[PDB]
Amino acid sequence: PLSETKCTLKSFTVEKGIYQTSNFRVQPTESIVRFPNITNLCPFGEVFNATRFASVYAWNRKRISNCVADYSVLYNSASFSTFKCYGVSPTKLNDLCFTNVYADSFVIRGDEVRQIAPGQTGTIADYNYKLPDDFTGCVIAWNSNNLDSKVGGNYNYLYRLFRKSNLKPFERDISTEIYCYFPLQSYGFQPTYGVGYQPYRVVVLSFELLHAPATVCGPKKSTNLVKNKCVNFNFNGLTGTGVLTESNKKFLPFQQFGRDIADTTDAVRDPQTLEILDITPCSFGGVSVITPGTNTSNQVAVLYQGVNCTEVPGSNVFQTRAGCLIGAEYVNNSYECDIPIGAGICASYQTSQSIIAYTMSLGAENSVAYSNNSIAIPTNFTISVTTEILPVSMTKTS
Amino acid sequence: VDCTMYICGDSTECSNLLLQYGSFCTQLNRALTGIAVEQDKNTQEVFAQVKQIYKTPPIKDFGGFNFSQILPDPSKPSKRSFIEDLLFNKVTICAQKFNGLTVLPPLLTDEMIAQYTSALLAGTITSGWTFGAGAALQIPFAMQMAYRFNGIGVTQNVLYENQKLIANQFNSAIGKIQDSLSSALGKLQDVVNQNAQALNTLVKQLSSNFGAISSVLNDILSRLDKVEAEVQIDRLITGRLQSLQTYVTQQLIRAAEIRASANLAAIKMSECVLGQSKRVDFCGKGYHLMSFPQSAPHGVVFLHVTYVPAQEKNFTTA
Amino acid sequence: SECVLGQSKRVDFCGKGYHLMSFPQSAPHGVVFLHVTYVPAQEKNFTTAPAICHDGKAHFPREGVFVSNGTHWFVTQRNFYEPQIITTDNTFVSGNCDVVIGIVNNTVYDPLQPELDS
Amino acid sequence: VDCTMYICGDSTECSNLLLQYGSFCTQLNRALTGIAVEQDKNTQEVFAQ
Ligand SMILES: *[C@@H]1O[C@H](CO[C@@H]2O[C@@H](C)[C@@H](O)[C@@H](O)[C@@H]2O)[C@@H](O[C@@H]2O[C@H](CO)[C@@H](O)[C@H](O)[C@H]2NC(C)=O)[C@H](O)[C@H]1NC(C)=O
Ligand SMILES: *[C@@H]1O[C@H](CO)[C@@H](O[C@@H]2O[C@H](CO)[C@@H](O)[C@H](O)[C@H]2NC(C)=O)[C@H](O)[C@H]1NC(C)=O
Ligand SMILES: *[C@@H]1O[C@H](CO)[C@@H](O[C@@H]2O[C@H](CO)[C@@H](O)[C@H](O)[C@H]2NC(C)=O)[C@H](O)[C@H]1NC(C)=O
Ligand SMILES: *[C@@H]1O[C@H](CO)[C@@H](O[C@@H]2O[C@H](CO)[C@@H](O)[C@H](O)[C@H]2NC(C)=O)[C@H](O)[C@H]1NC(C)=O
Ligand SMILES: *[C@@H]1O[C@H](CO)[C@@H](O[C@@H]2O[C@H](CO)[C@@H](O)[C@H](O)[C@H]2NC(C)=O)[C@H](O)[C@H]1NC(C)=O
Ligand SMILES: *[C@@H]1O[C@H](CO)[C@@H](O)[C@H](O)[C@H]1NC(C)=O
Ligand SMILES: *[C@@H]1O[C@H](CO)[C@@H](O)[C@H](O)[C@H]1NC(C)=O
Ligand SMILES: *[C@@H]1O[C@H](CO)[C@@H](O)[C@H](O)[C@H]1NC(C)=O
Ligand SMILES: *[C@@H]1O[C@H](CO)[C@@H](O)[C@H](O)[C@H]1NC(C)=O
Ligand SMILES: *[C@@H]1O[C@H](CO)[C@@H](O)[C@H](O)[C@H]1NC(C)=O
Repeated sequence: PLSETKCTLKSFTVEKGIYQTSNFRVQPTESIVRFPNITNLCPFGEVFNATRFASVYAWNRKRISNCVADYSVLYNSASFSTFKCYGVSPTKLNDLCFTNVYADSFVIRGDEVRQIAPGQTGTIADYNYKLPDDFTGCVIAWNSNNLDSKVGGNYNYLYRLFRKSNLKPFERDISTEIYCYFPLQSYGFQPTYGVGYQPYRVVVLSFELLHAPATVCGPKKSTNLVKNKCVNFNFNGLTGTGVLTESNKKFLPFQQFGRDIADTTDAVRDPQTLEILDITPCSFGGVSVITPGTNTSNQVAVLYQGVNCTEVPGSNVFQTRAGCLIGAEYVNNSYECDIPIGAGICASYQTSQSIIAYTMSLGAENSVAYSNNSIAIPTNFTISVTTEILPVSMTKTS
Repeated sequence: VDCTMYICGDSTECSNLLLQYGSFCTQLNRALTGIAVEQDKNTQEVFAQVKQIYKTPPIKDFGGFNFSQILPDPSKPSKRSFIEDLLFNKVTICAQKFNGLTVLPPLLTDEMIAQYTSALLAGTITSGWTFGAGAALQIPFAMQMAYRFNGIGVTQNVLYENQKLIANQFNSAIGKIQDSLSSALGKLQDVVNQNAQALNTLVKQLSSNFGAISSVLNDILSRLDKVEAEVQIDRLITGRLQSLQTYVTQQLIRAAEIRASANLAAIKMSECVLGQSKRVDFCGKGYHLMSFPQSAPHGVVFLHVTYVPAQEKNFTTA
Repeated sequence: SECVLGQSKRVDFCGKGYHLMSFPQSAPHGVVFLHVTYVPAQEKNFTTAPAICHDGKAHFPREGVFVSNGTHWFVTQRNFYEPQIITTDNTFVSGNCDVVIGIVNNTVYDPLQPELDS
Repeated sequence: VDCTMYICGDSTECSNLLLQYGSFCTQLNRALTGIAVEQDKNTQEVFAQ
């Protein structure tokens, strides 16, 4: 602790005092994982391996839910070519659970693919498929010139050419009344086209992360649960460090989390036993080193502020109301305050020398011997000359 | 405030980003610690003006003046007066605690402050102003009151000739103070309100996004990979650090206001309790006789006793 | 202003004890006031009374306090024991003896008496 | 000061962006109101003796 004061004060001498150095923090004994116990593998096959896709004016939203996913299959297999994941990482995607997943599917030109991102405009974005500003999801697309063209032309892939106003995000509009023009037009796809005019199949996985119980989750397997002990945890994605305690908080059957004023999560429903657990944090506080002057002694005592002496990981240990004090001995005598610890306790270097801690004396105690017919009158005087020092100015800076 | 636990919390990833701002957490902790040491300085210089802990005698023969409501209550171990108990009742954490905020105990306990007010009051009623100048020289209470009267330019015979009336008026006025406090402490209440309100604001600013996809930092760390996460965390760091700097600046200005009020109270202790004041309205309305200090939560109550002229008559003068 | 350019009646404002005078000394970025104060010492207990009853008059001290040494009554200044005989010139009359709690009986000297006698 | 009319003015778009910073406009208006009430208090205690 003395070296830590020297290093926090950036000085090789330390003067007499109590110095806050560093913060104590108890650490997680293990990493719990608790997840939905869902066996059903998610049916993404019947989008990525559908025979024929929809036209992008008529883009199709397959709901994926109450299933277990593995997006490392979709990613690392890398038969694809573009895989832009917005608001979620392609990797941490396997470590997370989603309330629903919506798979949005269509075919477009390899040029016009560059329009399908949040905050974009153009033929496809304006009239066919618009991604919202706060979209969470992965745009996955791959070349399909093996299936979606022919010599003499394929004409299967219609897009809306005209609308009275641009689409809203995720708006679907399959209307065909004349705009004069028929409002739809189609890609003539031939094999001999260049990379940008060839067809590409697109599947956009629109994730959502609502307060509902998450129904899709990645492949990780739940651990056992331990209590009245500090742990790291993952609970359907809710991740933190805490002393999981059996909660008496009376959650209504729809509720999954409980929250603090800071929007930390205060209690959680177990995703398998459905019990409620408190997540009070693993304990912490400032560490203050009581030191005499280093020109007096290298011997030091340490105060774990607010921490209870049962918690701190030693020849003397004393529980002040300011916190646990280690390495100073409580003496029942009382003296003038030397180093203030707090809550009536002060510490000093005294006899064989060591740091004592003690209740401070406010002063010597006197009974004035008042009586209804007694007066004390001074028969002499002393002339006292005392110094009072006041600051008046400080160093002028520009 | 553990600035790192406030801004980042448990995350090492955020702690590494936060280090790139350098000293700002040290500046914040150092400023808040300086404010904290100043609160013990304020209490020390107000209450610890007495060299010795004076005790009152067992026979309270103070000439008809009845200090029982303001002297220490013998029936309690807390050694507070009846009026001090009224004052403590007339003013008197998890959400703050869990988010890196800690409230430290005062160095002097409420019992120690009540023991200083006990010493000041015992010295006053047993010895007048003498215990401020030097030794507590005993004098009978009616005679020190007679020299208070002489100080306000009223000849001491007026005190002795009307002594039982003056005692009845004093006792009655203390009774009215007891009832007034039982019915009062706006200045102390406001300081507690402001500090609680500032901390509630500092906690609630943890919910704010500041443009990040979420305010809950372990969302981002469960959900984005490093180079994309770092942009979001730098937004959270920036706004949380600006919330902390706002808090600590307002606490430095509140600290100066309370420091001024503590300096004033230390002056009032010296000039009204340890002495009699010729300064108009400094120790209550009317000509000052004497004042009694009473402890209050985070503050001091002076009971100022003053001579107020009454029932005037017209006269021709030359 | 109040300690150097003047003498202060304000308690503890210009040091502990009764202020006599103060001296300024310059310091780096600030000022040192050397405060000179009278601090009372070597006190003695005395029996005291508010008034002397003489010839049915109550006498009170003009600028002092009544004290007794065990046998005799004296008037003295509050802050330095200088005992003087109780006389018509250092006391003032107000009313009869019955109204004051704790009046005591002693003669009050009149210096005009032995002068008229001489 | 209306912190919103100062920072954003008439714009709803800016107002929605500003809400993401949370309490700061409330803190500012509260501080300026406390300063304002103190000026009446200053006049009261000087002249209403
Ligand atoms: C002044 O006298 C007091 C005692 O009071 C006096 O004696 C009483 C019997 C009664 O006549 C009162 O009216 C008087 O005022 C002295 O106090 C005591 O001192 C002794 C040591 O000599 C000590 O052991 C006792 O504890 C003291 N009494 C109490 C109640 O604490 C005091 O010392 C005298 N002071 C001076 C300066 O002479
Ligand atoms: C320090 O912590 C211990 C727990 O480790 C506290 O002990 C409990 O105290 C309560 C009363 O406050 C009792 O009802 C419990 O039975 C105690 N538990 C045990 C295991 O003994 C103790 O009170 C704490 N002390 C301080 C000063 O914080
Ligand atoms: C001082 O005042 C209190 C009241 O404020 C007096 O208290 C009374 O004391 C008697 C016994 O002496 C009790 O029977 C009463 O019930 C008490 N009244 C209250 C309201 O508590 C006390 O007697 C007074 N003492 C002196 C010396 O005047
Ligand atoms: C109180 O003081 C008086 C003096 O003012 C003392 O009286 C004198 O006593 C001495 C002997 O000790 C005599 O020689 C004087 O003639 C006395 N003078 C008068 C005027 O009587 C008195 O003794 C003192 N009492 C005590 C108890 O000390
Ligand atoms: C103080 O002195 C007065 C006289 O000046 C005393 O009063 C007299 O007391 C006696 C009884 O002892 C009566 O017969 C007289 O009539 C009283 N005279 C007057 C003028 O009232 C008084 O008793 C003395 N008191 C003490 C304690 O010595
Ligand atoms: C599509 O089907 C083939 C087998 O015909 C398989 O190898 C591939 O992994 C499937 N892709 C997806 C995304 O399911
Ligand atoms: C999930 O696991 C629990 C045991 O932890 C079991 O009781 C429950 O039946 C499982 N869920 C289903 C749908 O079977
Ligand atoms: C260190 O302590 C010694 C007394 O043991 C003293 O003489 C010396 O001046 C001190 N040095 C400093 C720098 O305080
Ligand atoms: C202090 O006093 C208590 C009794 O109040 C006693 O039990 C304890 O042993 C004492 N400790 C020391 C170090 O004297
Ligand atoms: C002092 O108190 C006693 C009772 O203890 C009383 O008899 C005496 O008359 C009182 N003296 C004065 C001067 O009031």
